[PDB]
Amino acid sequence: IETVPVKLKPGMDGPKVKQWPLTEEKIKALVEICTEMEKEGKISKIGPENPYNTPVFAIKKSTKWRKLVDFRELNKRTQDFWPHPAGLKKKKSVTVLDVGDAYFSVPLDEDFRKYTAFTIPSINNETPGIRYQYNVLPQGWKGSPAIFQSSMTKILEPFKKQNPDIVIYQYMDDLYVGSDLEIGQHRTKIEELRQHLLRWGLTTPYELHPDKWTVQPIVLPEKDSWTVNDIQKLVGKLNWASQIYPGIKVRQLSKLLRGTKALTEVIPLTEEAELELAENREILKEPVHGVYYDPSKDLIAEIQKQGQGQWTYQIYQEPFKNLKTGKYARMRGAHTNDVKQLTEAVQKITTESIVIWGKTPKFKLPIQKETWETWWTEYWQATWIPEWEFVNTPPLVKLWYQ
Amino acid sequence: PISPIETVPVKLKPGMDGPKVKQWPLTEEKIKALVEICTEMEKEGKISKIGPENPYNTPVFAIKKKTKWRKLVDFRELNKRTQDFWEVQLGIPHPAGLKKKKSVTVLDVGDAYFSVPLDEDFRKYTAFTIPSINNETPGIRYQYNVLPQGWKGSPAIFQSSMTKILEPFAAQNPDIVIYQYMDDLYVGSDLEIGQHRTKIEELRQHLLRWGLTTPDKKHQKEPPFLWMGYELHPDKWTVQPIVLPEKDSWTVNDIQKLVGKLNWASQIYPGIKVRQLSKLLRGTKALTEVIPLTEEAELELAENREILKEPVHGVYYDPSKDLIAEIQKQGQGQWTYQIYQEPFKNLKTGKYARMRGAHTNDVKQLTEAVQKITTESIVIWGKTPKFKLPIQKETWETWWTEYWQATWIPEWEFVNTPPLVKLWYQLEKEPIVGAETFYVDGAANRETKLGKAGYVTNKGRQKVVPLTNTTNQKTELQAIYLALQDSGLEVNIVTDSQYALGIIQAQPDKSESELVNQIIEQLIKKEKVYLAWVPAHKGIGGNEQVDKLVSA
Ligand SMILES: CCC(=O)N(C)CCOc1ccccc1Oc1cccn2cc(C#N)cc12
Ligand SMILES: [Mg+2]
Ligand SMILES: [Mg+2]
Ligand SMILES: [Mg+2]
Repeated sequence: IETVPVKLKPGMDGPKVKQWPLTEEKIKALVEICTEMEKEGKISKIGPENPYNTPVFAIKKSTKWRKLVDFRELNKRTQDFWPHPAGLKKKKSVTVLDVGDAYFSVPLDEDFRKYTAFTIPSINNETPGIRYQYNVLPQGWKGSPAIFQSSMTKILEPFKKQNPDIVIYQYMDDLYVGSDLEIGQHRTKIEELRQHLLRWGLTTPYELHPDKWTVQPIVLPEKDSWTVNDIQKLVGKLNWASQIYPGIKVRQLSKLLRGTKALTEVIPLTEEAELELAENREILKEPVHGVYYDPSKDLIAEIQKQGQGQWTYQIYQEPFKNLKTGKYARMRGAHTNDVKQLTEAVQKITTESIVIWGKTPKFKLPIQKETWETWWTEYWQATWIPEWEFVNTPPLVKLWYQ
Repeated sequence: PISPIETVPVKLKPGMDGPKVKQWPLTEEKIKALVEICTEMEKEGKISKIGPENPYNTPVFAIKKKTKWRKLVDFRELNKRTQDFWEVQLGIPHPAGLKKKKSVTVLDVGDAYFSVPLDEDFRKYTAFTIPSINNETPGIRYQYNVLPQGWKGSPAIFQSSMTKILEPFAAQNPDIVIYQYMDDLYVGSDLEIGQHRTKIEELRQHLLRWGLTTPDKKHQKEPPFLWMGYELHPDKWTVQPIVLPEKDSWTVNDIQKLVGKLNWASQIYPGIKVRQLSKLLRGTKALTEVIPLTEEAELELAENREILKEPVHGVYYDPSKDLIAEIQKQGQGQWTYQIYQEPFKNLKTGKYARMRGAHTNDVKQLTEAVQKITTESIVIWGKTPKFKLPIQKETWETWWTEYWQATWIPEWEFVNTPPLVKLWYQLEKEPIVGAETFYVDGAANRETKLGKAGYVTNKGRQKVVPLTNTTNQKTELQAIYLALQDSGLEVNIVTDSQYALGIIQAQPDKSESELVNQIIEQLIKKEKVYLAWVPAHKGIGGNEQVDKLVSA
């Protein structure tokens, strides 16, 4: 009933972000959602003396439409507020619960409401948008879980007491619940917590396994007959990998090429050359030496289209000091097109990133910006949105991570 | 007539006070005009005489563009000090997105701003003063009670008020369409023209009850409507006629205004091109700097004048028919599109000629054009169109598959209308057997800018060409050009240049660089080319020898 005073960081005004344009289908859905949200008092219409704006989108989490607010800009402008469980990444199972509906029972500081204003756009500038602001704690605002935190601790304290070895981490609108139980015991423990949440008036509708995911090691080709070209590729790849693993050598491998040979000439792999390569497959097995996570610095993710539905990614903070690497595969399954694939990959990397470090990475996306701005919501399911930019994949980065 | 609408609360920017701009002295003629206008406005409640305490002022002026007088106020200072507002609409509806209506009426709101009240606590900051004869006496203090013309908040607060005021009328007439734009209303219906005039008369009297005067049924603008550069006929729209100047010299400014008018014409004139013309502004040092016209710009402008000769129109929108877009290639880098529902009844047209990069290829550009059409369709019609494209599935599938970048390709049907869109060449994915292997290198003195390109092949051929005023990057491409030049129809090339590899693997078919355009011609003439990369200065063999050669 009583609100919590909220302020912007000193010397900052609220967000003024453009509303992207939407299909009539998505506008139609947003007007239905917002009409009921207003009926329930969760938002109210606003006048022209409110200059602020956050974009809104229609997505699907099901066949009914959901509404997503991109509070990235507001979140940057309110970060003022108030240890991330390192064991969560270890647990055998981790299940994610959408608890974002808890927020809508909480008044939002009346002085801050203007900063949450948003617009439902019209088609072809016929009308100006319909304009609302938030009366309650909105999903996606990083202030919402901070304000609700005390209530959340209260509702969870019983359940944590019964289950001292179960890890519960909150990030934005989601609870991450991790156990070492057998899967059936795990899902039962989840169902209890869901039942406990519901009967305390906190509604709730994805299980991960962080114990399995590993950081990919570099893979060198294994061939029956090697040509000059194959040895050149091998030498180039191993040259690349030696910025990372000191111990790699190419002396014996490149010796096999001394001369000026036709590209397709078959080079037998001599004994010393095979020894060097076998040793190099061994060096590529171990993990790197001094790569640690600095929580002050941003996480960056890069993604490469590998073809045939495959995508490689790296998360790092300093170039060539990779905290994690991975490769995602996609089943053609009718469509599974490039954007659907990239969009799913981004969500998986972000989830993994939230589980391991508790923050989302900043993506370098291999796609034209406008193409992304156009289609990313056709497949977006998360309730969060990471930062991203747009880049042009280098030529050899692709084949070296393949 | 001031309306009983509620006022929007207005605040000054926090930590600023009201303007105190002292009034400039005025000729006794102008002082007389103001006093009579101000008394007439006082009569109507639009402004009020204020005490001595109000410490604010904003300069006032009197003009009559050479009959009547108008009062003009300079709110520049006050504007700077008042809070921001939700931006009044900028974008305007596009005629190709209007739905055909049987009757459309154009209402102008007389003195829109003066018809709406200004919230009370903000009225003090609008104080102005009519100068006394020569400061002989004290002047007249006045303040505003309605939205002043030229103040920062008037456009948005007016539009907000108009919207609220409309709601109740629109409620009881869901069969009448009302566009709101600045101080205009455009009211459309398919009712019998008789009861349509009935409903217009109702709406006018509803606005009058709320303080908004509207034109009589004998002063309501008649079609075809001159609106925002357009002609809106009852069954077609087109742009208002374009006049391209003829000049012996062209300044940066003349060119800018020229690319403007051509851009305007491309929304319905198929074929407009502006690439070579706007190349002329790549430096655009000053708006006055004269810019010599290249030959290509001359031909571009000449061809545009030919298109403008014929007259052209667009059609309005039918939500029940499909939406269809076709794209035609229109020269190097430049593309043209039409959007329509009826095979020759265009809704609108447009262009796309962005390189967005030093080198590209046709499939990349067509995919970008499809992007811009998609964004535009969403904006204008809230849906994406069907595409009819002069490119076969084989071509496009191969490209987007091999393309390292993620790409969305809509449903389209192939339309066989040359010039079709094709991959002009494709590099080999594997080295070629029986083809000569050229080990190329280039080098340039980063100081003297002299260079060489060289090769060494497996058949024992070697060669070095000298280069002047060049760069390590330009030579690395030149070495590749050389090997193309001196090879048979099949060739393996090995380079140590990530720069040069990156450019060639991208498989461009058009470039800003003549050297890259030369390599491209070679690549087409070739039957098979395989390009391979090795790390430099690692003694690989072939690469080491041509490095020794060229680095000597
Ligand atoms: C079919 C026959 C026609 O004549 N128009 C033009 C298309 C009909 O669309 C309408 C629908 C409802 C209300 C007004 C309409 O017209 C305008 C729409 C948007 C902006 N407008 C500016 C003017 C002026 N000056 C008129 C309109
Ligand atoms: Mg429209
Ligand atoms: Mg460009
Ligand atoms: Mg070199």
